[PDB]
Amino acid sequence: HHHHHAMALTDRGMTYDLDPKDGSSAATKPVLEVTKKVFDTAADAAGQTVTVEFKVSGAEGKYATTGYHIYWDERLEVVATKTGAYAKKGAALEDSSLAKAENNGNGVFVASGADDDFGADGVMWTVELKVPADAKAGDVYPIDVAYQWDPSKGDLFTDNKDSAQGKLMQAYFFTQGIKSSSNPSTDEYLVKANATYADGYIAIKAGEP
Amino acid sequence: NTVTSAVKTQYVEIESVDGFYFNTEDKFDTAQIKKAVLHTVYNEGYTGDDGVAVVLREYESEPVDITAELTFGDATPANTYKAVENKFDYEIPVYYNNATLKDAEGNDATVTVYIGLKGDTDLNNIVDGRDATATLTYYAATSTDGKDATTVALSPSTLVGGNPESVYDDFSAFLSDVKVDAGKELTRFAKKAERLIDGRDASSILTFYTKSSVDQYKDMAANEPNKLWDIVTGDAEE
Ligand SMILES: [Ca+2]
Ligand SMILES: [Ca+2]
Ligand SMILES: [Ca+2]
Ligand SMILES: [Cl-]
Ligand SMILES: [Cl-]
Ligand SMILES: [Cl-]
Repeated sequence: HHHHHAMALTDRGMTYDLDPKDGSSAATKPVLEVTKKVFDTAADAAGQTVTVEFKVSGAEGKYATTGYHIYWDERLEVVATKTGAYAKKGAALEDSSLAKAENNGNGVFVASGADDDFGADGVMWTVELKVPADAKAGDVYPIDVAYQWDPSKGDLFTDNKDSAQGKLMQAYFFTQGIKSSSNPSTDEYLVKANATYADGYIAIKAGEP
Repeated sequence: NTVTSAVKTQYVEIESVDGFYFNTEDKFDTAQIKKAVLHTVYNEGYTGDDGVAVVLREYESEPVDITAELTFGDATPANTYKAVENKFDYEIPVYYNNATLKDAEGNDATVTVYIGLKGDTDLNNIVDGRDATATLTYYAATSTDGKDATTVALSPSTLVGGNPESVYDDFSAFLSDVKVDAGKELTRFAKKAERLIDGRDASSILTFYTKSSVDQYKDMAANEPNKLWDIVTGDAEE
């Protein structure tokens, strides 16, 4: 009955509304997993820099063009790469000669392109996030992968030709391959954080007490 | 009784070529007009006592070359552009002494232009990562032994339909060539084969897309894409 919001994160993800919207029949069904790091105590977690991976599976050699949004709990501090970027490409994008991370506040937009379907399974991107000094037992800092769209452009996960199968794969990616308000996480930590639209997190076990 | 001549009708014949434009441009190029000849038809006759007109003779005066006098009036790429699925061509009426002209068949004389969004390689009225990939893919293909601009199509658009010779592929190349080393000396009239569409064009298009997708540049991309292009190609800073 009551409405609940995350502590330091908003749900920017939008409803996937491109035809086809239902990716259940896609020949390729990509899933993106985001790190779920759990510390035992506040002392263990305070001031720690955590490597957060965004890892795709089910799509080896089946994609070429990607673009999606990542956001994180505002209390976390991103540790930029030597170039100032908030994210760094991983082995999954090794054969994609276009890859770009674009900073976006408590988040980053990450995109890739390839001259054929050279997208691979594995880590697409990593982001280093630092846990605040005043972290406390029970804290959860959610990390969200989100689909966004507007009349000018939208997020992408398709093949080199952007074929019918590419568009099916894309619908699947955004509607079933990531979590969102339409496909919520049931992860206890995300439920606690009131951020079931999010995908991963850095969490600290609750005390006893 | 009392013979006079009078202009009966006037028409123009125009030789013109296509012109490609970005939606942000404020001027069409009269260079599209190669030659324009004005024809004037006269009737010579009189009116009878019964008030009925009699034509004795029909003829034209010496045709006049008016090529250099033609303008496009107030029309510009920016005020003409409308995003329509699979439709990029427009007919722009010419003006002579501040008035339109009829062609030989009684229709307003017009010149064909194509107008699109810089970066929109696949001609879908959107600039995104798919355009960057298409541009990269073309570069990779044409850098392959045995392949060049004449054997490879750049645009995935159905308007091109894999046809390397399509005018729409020339237009796609115009839109995709966001990094032009030669600058303005390479005119809008260059054919796809006369351009360098490479990995630099592709990465610039990708960065435009990524920047358009974050809070800082969203409105810039939508409202004044030209300032964002300058940023992503290094022709401006910040
Ligand atoms: Ca999400
Ligand atoms: Ca496009
Ligand atoms: Ca170029
Ligand atoms: Cl298809
Ligand atoms: Cl699911
Ligand atoms: Cl110049």
